[PDB]
Amino acid sequence: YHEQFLKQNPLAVLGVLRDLHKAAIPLRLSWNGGQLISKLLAITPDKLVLDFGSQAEDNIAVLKAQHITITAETQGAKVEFTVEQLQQSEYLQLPAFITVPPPTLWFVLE
Repeated sequence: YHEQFLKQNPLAVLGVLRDLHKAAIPLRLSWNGGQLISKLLAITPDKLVLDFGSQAEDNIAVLKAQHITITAETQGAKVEFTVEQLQQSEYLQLPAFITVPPPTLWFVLE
């Protein structure tokens, strides 16, 4: 993507994630081997909580992947960032992924 759409400092990155959480649009988690549909359930300055996919084998694959690309788009605007690790946690009595904010984020307003 054009470098125009790059968010680099942690305040700007978190600001986009806050908007993404409130918009509550679907996310796509992609790794070397597959993809699944998720959602940003919760956000703090230190953590992201992501919904499990519907297929258990996808969630297991995503828990051992070493890089995960997260995408979300609506009305011509796309969010894209990569995290290095997801772990399994709990949220509202269901399993969930936990990760941490990326150091950079793409907010592509093409």
